[PDB]
Amino acid sequence: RAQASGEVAQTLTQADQQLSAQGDQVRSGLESSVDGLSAKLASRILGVDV
Amino acid sequence: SAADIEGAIEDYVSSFSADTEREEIGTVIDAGDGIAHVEGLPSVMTQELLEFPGGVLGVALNLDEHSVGAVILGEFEKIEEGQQVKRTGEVLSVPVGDAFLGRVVNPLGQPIDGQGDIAAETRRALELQAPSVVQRQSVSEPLQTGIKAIDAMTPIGRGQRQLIIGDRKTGKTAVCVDTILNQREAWLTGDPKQQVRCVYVAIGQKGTTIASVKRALEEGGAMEYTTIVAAPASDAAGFKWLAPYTGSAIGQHWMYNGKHVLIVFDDLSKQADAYRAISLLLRRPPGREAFPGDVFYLHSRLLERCAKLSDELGGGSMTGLPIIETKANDISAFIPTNVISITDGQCFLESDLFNQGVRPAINVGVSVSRVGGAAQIKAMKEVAGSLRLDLSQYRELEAFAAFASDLDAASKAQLDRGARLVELLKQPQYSPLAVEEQVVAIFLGTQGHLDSVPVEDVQRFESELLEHVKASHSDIFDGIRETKKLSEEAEEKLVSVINEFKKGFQASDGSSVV
Amino acid sequence: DGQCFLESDLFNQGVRPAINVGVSVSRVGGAAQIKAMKEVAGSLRLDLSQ
Amino acid sequence: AQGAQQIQLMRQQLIRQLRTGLGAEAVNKAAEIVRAHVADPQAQSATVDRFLSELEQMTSRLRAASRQSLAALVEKFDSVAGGLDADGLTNLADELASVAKLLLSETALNKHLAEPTDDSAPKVRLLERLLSDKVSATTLDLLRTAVSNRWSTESNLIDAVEHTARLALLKRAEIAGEVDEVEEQLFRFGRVLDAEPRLSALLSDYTTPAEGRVALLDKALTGRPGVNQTAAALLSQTVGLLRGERADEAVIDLAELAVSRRGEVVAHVSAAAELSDAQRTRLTEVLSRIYGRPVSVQLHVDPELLGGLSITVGDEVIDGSIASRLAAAQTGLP
Amino acid sequence: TAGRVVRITGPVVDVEFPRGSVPELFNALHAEITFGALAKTLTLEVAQHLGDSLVRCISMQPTDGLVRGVEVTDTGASISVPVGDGVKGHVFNALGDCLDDPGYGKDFEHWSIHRKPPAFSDLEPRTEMLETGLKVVDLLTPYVRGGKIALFGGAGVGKTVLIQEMINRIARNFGGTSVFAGVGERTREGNDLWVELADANVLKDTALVFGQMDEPPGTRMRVALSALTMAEFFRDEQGQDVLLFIDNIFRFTQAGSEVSTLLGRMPSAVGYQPTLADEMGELQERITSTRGRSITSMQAVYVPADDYTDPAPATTFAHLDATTELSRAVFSKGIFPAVDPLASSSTILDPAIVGDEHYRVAQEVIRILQRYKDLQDIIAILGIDELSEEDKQLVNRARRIERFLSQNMMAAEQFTGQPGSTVPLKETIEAFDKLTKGEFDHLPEQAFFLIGGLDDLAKKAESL
Amino acid sequence: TAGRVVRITGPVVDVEFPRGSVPELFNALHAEITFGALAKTLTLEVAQHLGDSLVRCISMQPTDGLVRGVEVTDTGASISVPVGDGVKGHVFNALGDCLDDPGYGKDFEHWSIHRKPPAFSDLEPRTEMLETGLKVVDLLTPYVRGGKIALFGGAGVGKTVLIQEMINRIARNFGGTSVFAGVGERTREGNDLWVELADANVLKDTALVFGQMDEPPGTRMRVALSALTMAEFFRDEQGQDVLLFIDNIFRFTQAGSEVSTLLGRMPSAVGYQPTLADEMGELQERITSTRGRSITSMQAVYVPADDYTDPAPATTFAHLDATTELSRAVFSKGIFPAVDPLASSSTILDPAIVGDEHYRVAQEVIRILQRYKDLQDIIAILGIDELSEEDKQLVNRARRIERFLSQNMMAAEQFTGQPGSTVPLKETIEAFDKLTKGEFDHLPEQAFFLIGGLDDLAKKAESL
Ligand SMILES: Nc1ncnc2c1ncn2[C@@H]1O[C@H](COP(=O)(O)OP(=O)(O)OP(=O)(O)O)[C@@H](O)[C@H]1O
Ligand SMILES: [Mg+2]
Repeated sequence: RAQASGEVAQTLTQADQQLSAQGDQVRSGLESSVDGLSAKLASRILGVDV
Repeated sequence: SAADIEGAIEDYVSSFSADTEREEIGTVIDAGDGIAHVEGLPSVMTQELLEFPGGVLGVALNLDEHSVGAVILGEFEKIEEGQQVKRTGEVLSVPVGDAFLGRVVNPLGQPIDGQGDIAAETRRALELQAPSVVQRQSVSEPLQTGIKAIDAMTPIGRGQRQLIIGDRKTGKTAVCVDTILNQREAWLTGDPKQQVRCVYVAIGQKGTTIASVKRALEEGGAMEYTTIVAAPASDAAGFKWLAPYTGSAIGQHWMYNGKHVLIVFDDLSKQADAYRAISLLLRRPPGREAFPGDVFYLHSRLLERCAKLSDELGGGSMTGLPIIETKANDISAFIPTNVISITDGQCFLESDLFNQGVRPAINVGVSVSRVGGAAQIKAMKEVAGSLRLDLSQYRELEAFAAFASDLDAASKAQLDRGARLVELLKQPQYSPLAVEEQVVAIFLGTQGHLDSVPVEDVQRFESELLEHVKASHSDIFDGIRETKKLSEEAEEKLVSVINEFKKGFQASDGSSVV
Repeated sequence: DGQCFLESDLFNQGVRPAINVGVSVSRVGGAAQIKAMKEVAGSLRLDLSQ
Repeated sequence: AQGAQQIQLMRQQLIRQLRTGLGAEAVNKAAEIVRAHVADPQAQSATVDRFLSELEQMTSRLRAASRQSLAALVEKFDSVAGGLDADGLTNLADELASVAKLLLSETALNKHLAEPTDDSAPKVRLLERLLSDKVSATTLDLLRTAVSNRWSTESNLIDAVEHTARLALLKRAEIAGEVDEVEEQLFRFGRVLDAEPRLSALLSDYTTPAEGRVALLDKALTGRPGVNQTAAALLSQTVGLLRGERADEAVIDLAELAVSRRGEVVAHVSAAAELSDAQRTRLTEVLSRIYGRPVSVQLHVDPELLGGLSITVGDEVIDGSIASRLAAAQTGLP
Repeated sequence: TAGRVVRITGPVVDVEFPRGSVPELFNALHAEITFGALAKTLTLEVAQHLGDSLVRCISMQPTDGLVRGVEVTDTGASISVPVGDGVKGHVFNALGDCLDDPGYGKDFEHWSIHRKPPAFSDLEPRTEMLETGLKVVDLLTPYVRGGKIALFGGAGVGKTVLIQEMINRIARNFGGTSVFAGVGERTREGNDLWVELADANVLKDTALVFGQMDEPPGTRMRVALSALTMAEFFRDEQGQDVLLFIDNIFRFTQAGSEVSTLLGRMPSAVGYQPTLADEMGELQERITSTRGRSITSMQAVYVPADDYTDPAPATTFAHLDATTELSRAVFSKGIFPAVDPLASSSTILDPAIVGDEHYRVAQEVIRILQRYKDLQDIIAILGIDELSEEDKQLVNRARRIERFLSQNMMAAEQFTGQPGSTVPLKETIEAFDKLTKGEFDHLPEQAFFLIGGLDDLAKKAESL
Repeated sequence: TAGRVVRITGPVVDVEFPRGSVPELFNALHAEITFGALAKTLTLEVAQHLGDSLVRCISMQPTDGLVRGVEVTDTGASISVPVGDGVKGHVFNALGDCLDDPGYGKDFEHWSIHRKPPAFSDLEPRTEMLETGLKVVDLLTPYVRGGKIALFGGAGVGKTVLIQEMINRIARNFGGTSVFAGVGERTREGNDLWVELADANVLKDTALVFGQMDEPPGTRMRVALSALTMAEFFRDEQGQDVLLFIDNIFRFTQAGSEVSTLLGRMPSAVGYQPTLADEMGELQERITSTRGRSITSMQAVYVPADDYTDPAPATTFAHLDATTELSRAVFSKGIFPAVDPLASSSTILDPAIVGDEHYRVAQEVIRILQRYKDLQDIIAILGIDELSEEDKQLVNRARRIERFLSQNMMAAEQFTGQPGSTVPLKETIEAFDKLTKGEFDHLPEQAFFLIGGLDDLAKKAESL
C-alpha cells in the first residue's frame, strides 16, 4: 500500500509539473489562435463578415 | 495537444448562432431568504425553471394573480429588485445516462467533482409519474445488503423501500455504504440482470462527509457503479429539496432501461426540513411541526418511484434505502411516521444497542421487512427461518442470564443459542459479506455448531471459518451462489468442514472446542 | 456567571438555604473567595455533589 | 490506477481551464472588434436593418367584480360621450375628477358608496342628494352607474371614476384630432418624470396637498410653451388623484391607456441611436404583423445596447441587441 | 361559463368563474396541463368559495405544469364513480378511472361519492350478527352485520389471506360482494393484492379502488368515499350484502388533516383537522344496514405512537363494533385465521345479543386461553413438569382449544386443495362447550389443527 | 442616491431608496443617530428587498435613538472586516473596529464577511488525531486535526471552561495562528480569555472577535462570519494552520430567530426561523478545511432547554467531525468536564485510524457505561445486591471509569484549587485497559475522582 501511495504521489508531482509546463507552452499558440477566434466570434455576434 | 484546445473554442465560435426569439420576461418585485417574487411571466407553469440575469436559477413554485414565488437554486445573493426573470419553458429536468456512474453531481445534474462534463444521454423531468399498479411486479429478487442482520431478518428485495431509521451516529450511513459496496461482486459479473447500480443522494451533509463517503466507496471499488447526488448543507433549500428527485430520475432512467438500481437518501429528514423552509418562506400554511400539508405527498411521490417493473417494461427495478434521523429515538415524530407508513420495511438502528457492542445496531424484533422471505434466496430463507424465533426467545430470557442455574435445559439452551446468535449478527464496518458467506454464518448459528464456542470467540470463529472455507473448501460457496440452495450433499460437507476446523481453533481462554 | 438552584425537596428536607449542590455552580469560583475560604472550601462543592 | 486517473483528469482539467482562458480572451477581443465596428453610424444602421429583417421572418389588475363594473361603466361612457362636444367632454372630465377628489377626501363616503348591495337605490339616492345640483347632469349618469355596480373593494370605486375622468380627455383628443400627439406627449412627460426622481416623489399628493402638487407640476412641467393642452390636463388630473402610485408609473400607465383607447399596443424599443423614420415604418409594420394589431414604437435610446434594437411589449420581448449577443456568447463558452 | 386558474399553491388551485356560474362545493372541475412531458387532465374538487367568483379547489392530481389562466370546465356534479356489476373484477382510482383497463366504466352509471347516510327512520334498530362461518370470529369476536371491524395485524400474519377468506365467504355464503378501498395503498402492495386476488379467483367478486400514496392528499381522502359509493350501489340497488375493506383508515384521517392544512384551516388536537369527527362520521355512518341489506366493513386501523387516546383512533373506535387482532405468535403456531383470541374483542358479545349459552362458552374459552397464557411463562422457563396436575390439564385443554380455533379457511382452497369449511354457529358453540369441558382432551393435538368443525374433527381423529 | 428610513422595529429597519439605487442584498448601509449619549453611526445590513424600492435591514448597533426619515447611505459593499497578519494580537468586534486600540485596522486589507464556501473539489476528509491531554476526549471522542469539533452542552454545564481549557491545550503550543470568535457569549469570559492569553504570551498569535450578548441580534449573526473571514484569510492567503475557536455558535441561529419574525418569515418548529439549516450550512461549510490548508475548528454549541432534540443542536450535529457532549446529569454528580461518555462521539474513532488497542479500550468503556446506565434504575429501586455477580462487579468498574474520565483541567483551577494535569494518550488507553479488566477494582471510588493519570491515581489512593 505504502509503495503504491508513494509511487502515486511521486507521479502526481511529476505530472503536475510536466502538465503545467505543457499548458503554458500551448498557451503560446493559444494566443495566436485567439485573434482568428475573436474575429470569427465578432462576425457571428454581428451576423455579417467582419 | 494544442490541436484539441482551440479546436473547441473555435467550434463554439462556429456552431454558435444569433438566437433571437420571443421570450416572456418578468421582473423581481421582492427577494429574500432564498425566495424571489416575479411579477409577470403570465405563461409560466408550476415548477418551471426560471433563469435570472446572473446565471441564477429558480423554480416557479407558487403562482398567484399578483406574482410568481420562485425558490432560488443557489447564488441567491445576486438577485435584486427589478432584475429580469426569463422563463425557460420547461419543468425541472435533469440529465441522465450511463455517464453519471462515478460522478458527483448537484441536484441539477451539473458535476461538482471537478472532472469533465457528463455526457447526458437524455433529460428526465423530476416529476414523471411513478410506475402504475399494472406496470409493476412482485418483489422476488434479493438485494444482498451484505449485513447479516438485514439479509437474514429484514431482507430487502429489488423494488423494495427499506427505511433506515435511527438516531444520530447509529450506523445508518454505514449500513447504506456497506450495501453499496456489496454490489461490486455483482457488478463485476457484467450481467445487467445481476448488476445493481447505486445512487447516493446526500442531503444537508457537510462537504467533507460526502468526500469521506466517496473515499469509502472508491477504496472499496464501488464508485465505478455509484453516483452521488450531493446537496451539501451550503446549498440553498432548493437543492436539498430536489436532490432526492434528481437521484430518483437518474435511477429511473436505468430502471426503465432494464437495469436494476439502488437509491440511497441520507437523509429525508433534511429534505423535509428544506421543503418546510421553502414552504414557510412562501407563506404556505403550516401544519404539524410547521411542515406544509404536502410533506407526506413529497416523500411518497419520491419513494413510490421505487418499484419493480413488469417484464413488459424491461423488468428493471429501483430499490430505495431512505435514511431518516430520529431525535431521542422518537419514531412517532411526523416525518418518521410518514416514512414508516410509506416504506415497505424498517431497520431501526438504536444507540443503546450500538453502545452495547451490537453493530450495525439493528434492533431485531421491531425492525420488519413486509416483503419477507420472497426477497431471500432459498438457502438464506431455510437457514434463517429459526433465527427470528431464537432471537425473540433470547430477548425474553435475557433477564434470566443471571440465575440460569435454575433454568430448564431447553430454556438454558435457548439462552446460550441466542447469546451466540447476537454475536453472529455483529459485523465490522465496510465488511459486507457475500450471500453465500452469510448463509454459512447463519448456518453455524442456527444449526448449533456455535453452541460449543465461547460467546467471546464467535465473531473470530465465524471469520476464521469462512476464510478457511473460502481458501480450502470453496466448493460450498460456489454451490450456494450457483444454485441458491444449500443441498444435503453440500450441507454434510459443510458440517464436516466445521468439525474439521473446530479442532484447529483456539478459543480466547485457551479452551478447546470440539 | 453562575446559579444557586434552590430546590423545594431540599428545603423541606431541612437543607436551608436549599442550594442543590450539584446543579449550582459559580464560575468565578475561588477568585471570588478570600484565600482562607478558597483553601478550606476548595473542593467542597464537588465533594458534596459526589 | 486511481493515481493514473487522477493525473489524466488533471491533464483534462488543464485542457478545460486553458480553453476557458482562450474563450475569455476571444470573447474580449470579439467584443472590442464589434464595438469598434458598430461605432460607425453606417454599421449601426446596417445592424438595425438586419435586426428588422430577422424580425420580419418571425384594468387587468381588477378583480372579477370590479372588472365587470368598470367594463359596464366604460360602456356607458361610450354612449354618454357619443353626444358631448369638446367643451362638454372637458366639463365632464373636470366634474368627474372633482367628485373623485371628494370621494378620496371623505373615506366614509367612499366606503358606503362602494359597499355592494343587491339594491343600489340607497347609494343612488345618496349620490343624488349630495351631488345632483352641484355637478353637470351628464356627470350624474356616470356616477350613478359607478355607484350602482358592485365593486370588489372600496378603493376600486376611485379607480373607476378617475378612469372615466381620463377617458373624457382622451375622447376630446380623439375628436380634436390630436390623439397621437397627446400620446406622444404623455410618453415625453413620462421620461421627464423618470429623469427627475425627486420631482416624481414630491408629486405624491398622498403626502402633501393635491393643489400644491399641481402647482409644482405647472411650475416645473406643464409650463413649457409647446405642451399640448390635453396632455397637461391629463397629467394634472393624474397627479391630483395619484393616491400613492408613483407619479412615473402613473404617467407611463396613462400613456398606455391613451394608446389602448385607440386599440393599439405600444412597444418600448431601446437602441444605440434613433434610426430614421424609415426604421419606424418598417419596424412598426413588422411588429404589427407579429402581434396582429397596430403598434406604436417608443425609442429609449441608450448606447449600452451597442447596436441592434431590444423591443418589449406586454410581457414579451424581442432581444437581438448586440449587447445581448455578447452576453450569450460569453455565457455559452465552455 | 368556463373559469380560469388564478392561483396555484401546491395541490391547491383557485379558479375564477363568471359571476353567475360559480360551481357548488365538491364539484369536480377539469383543467388541462398541456406541457408535453406532464400532459394531464387535472380533476379539482371545489373545497371553498373564496368570494368574488373565486373557488378554492384541491387538485386530485399533481399540479406540476399547470399554467395560470388555463380554462377550467365544471362538470356540474361531485366526483362521480362508476357503479354496477361491471365494476367487479377491476381496479379503479379514487376518481372512478380504471387502472387495469383505461377507458373502462365511462359508459356505466355514475354515482356521486358524496351522499347522506340512510335516513334515521330506515336504520335497523337491532344489531344482528354476521355469521361468517369462522370458528374464532363466530365464537369469540362475532362480527356485527352492518358494523365496522378493526383489523389489526401486519405482514406475515395472513391479513391478505383473511381478506380473501372474507371475500370468499361473503360471496358464497351471503351471496354478496366485496369492495376493497385501498386508502393510502402502497403501489407494490396494491399490485400484490391485485395479483393475489386474481390467482385466488376472488377478483371477480371484488371491486378494488386504490387511492395510492403517491397521489396527492385529495384522492387519498376521497377513495374511501368512492369505494363506499360502490358498496352503497351494491346494497341499495342490487340488494347485495357488501363487505367493504378499508386499508388504512388512519390514512383517510391523515389525508383529511393534510387537506385541512393546505386550505389554511387551523389544526386541532394533535394537529388533526377541526372537522375530524364530522368527516369520520360521514365515512363510517354510511356503512350501515338498511332495508335488509348491509355493508359490513373490515377496517385496518393504525394507532399512531401506540396511543389509543390519539384523536385518530379515538374517533375511529367510536364507530368500530368489533376488533380482530392477528398476531405473529398465533400465526407461527400453525393457527390460521391467526386471530389472537384474547387481544381481539367484540362489542356484540353480550348475552343480550348473542345467546346466553354462546356467551358462557366464549367466556369459558377466554378464561382457559388466558390461564394458558399466564402459564406459558412457567412452561417456557421451568418446563411443563413444574406445573401441577390441574394446571397441566388446563394447559393440555387450552392447547387444543386454541388449535381448534384454527380453520381450513376457504382462501386455502388454492393451496391445500381441500374445500373450505363453514361451521354453523350452533355447531361451534356445542364443539367448544365439549372442548372446554375436556370431552375431547384425550385426542392428540394434531387432530385439531386446521379442522373445520366437529364431525371433521372426528374424522381427523379416527384418521389419527 | 441616499435612502430614507421608513420603518423602524427593534433591530430591523426599513429603508426606501430611489428606484435606480436599491442596494444589493447583504450590502452595508450607514445611518446616523444624533441624540447625545446614543449618538453614533448605525450600520445596517440589507436582509430583504420588500419591493417598491424598499429594503429591510438588520442593525448591527442598537436602533435606539434612530429617527424615521433619517438619511441612509449605501456603502456599495457587504460588511467588510480587516484581514492580515496585523489582526493577530488584537481584539475586534463584528464590524472590524478594534477595541483595545481604536482605529488600528482601518488601513489593513478588508475582506467581505460574505463569501461562498470552498468548492467540493477542494474538500478532503481529515483523519489525523489531535492529542489534547484530556482522558475522556482523547479516549472516547478523539479530536481531528484540521477537522471540526464541537462542545455541546445545556445552559451552564462548563462549555466555556472546557473551551478555555482546549485553547490552553492546543493553542498554547500551536505553531500557526488562532482565531477566537466570541459569538454571543458572556463578556466576563471573553475578558478572562483575553487576559489569560496576554499573560501566557499567546495573544500575539491569536485574533479575537467579540460579538458578546450585550450587542443586538444582527451583530451576533455577523460576528461569527467576521471571525471566520479572518480564519479563511489565514487559511487561503497564507497557507497557515489555523485554530478557529467559537463560543457560542448557537447564538448565530438564536439571533436569526430573534430577527426572523420581524423580517417577515413565518416561524418553524419551536420558534426557530425556517432558514435555520440554510444559514447554519452557509456558515459551517466555510469553516471546513481544504486540502493542503487546515482549520482546526472547535465550536461550542448551546443546547436550549437542555434538550438535545432541539432543532438547532440537531442541525449542528451534521456539520461536525468530533462531538463532545456535556450533560447536566453528569455535571450534577461532579464528574468534571461533564462529558457524557456515551452520547459524545467522534468520526476518527475507528480501528484504522486511532489503533486497535485504543478502539478496543474505548468500546469496552462505552459498553461498561451503557450497561451501568441500564442497571442504574434497578440499583436505585431494587438494590445492588439483587444484581448478578458479573453485573455488580461491572457496576464497580463503571463507577470507577466514570470518575476516572473526570480530570482536573488546567483552566479550571478556580473550580477545584489543585493544579491541572495532562494524561498522554498512551497512558490513558492503558489506564482504561487496566480499569476495564479489574486491575483497579480494589481501590476506592474516590481514588479516581478528579485525578490526572496513573501516578496521580496511586498518590490519591495512598492519601485515602
Ligand atoms: N458496523 C459497525 N461497526 C463498527 N462501527 C460502526 C459500524 N457502523 C458504523 N460504525 C461507526 O459508527 C459511527 C457512526 O456511523 P455512521 O457514519 O454510519 O453514522 P450515521 O448513523 O449514519 O450518522 P450521521 O450521518 O448522522 O453522523 C462511525 O464511527 C462509524 O465508524
Ligand atoms: Mg449519515
